[PDB]
Amino acid sequence: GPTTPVPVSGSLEVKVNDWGSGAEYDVTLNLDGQYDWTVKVKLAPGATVGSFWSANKQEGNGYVIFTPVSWNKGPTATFGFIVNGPQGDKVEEITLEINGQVI
Repeated sequence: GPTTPVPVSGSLEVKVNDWGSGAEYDVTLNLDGQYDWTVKVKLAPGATVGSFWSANKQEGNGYVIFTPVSWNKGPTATFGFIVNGPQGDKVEEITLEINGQVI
């Protein structure tokens, strides 16, 4: 992988399960308090988020963003999103950015 920055305020564990028609992308975040954690996820060449939860999903044209809903902003917030496109990989990459802080 290319040069990746290191997190310095929070934790994040992502999981993924692809079934062809779509792919799952869990994102468990761990914070020591109430921080606005926005997870940006670039989608594959023609991929788009279809199902997500525990976080507000956004769409940056080919990507998507996840933020703490009304109860997922405390010191821990786990959310997930499912993209739809080609079979195998449907998300360019998943980066974590809390109100500007990359984690």
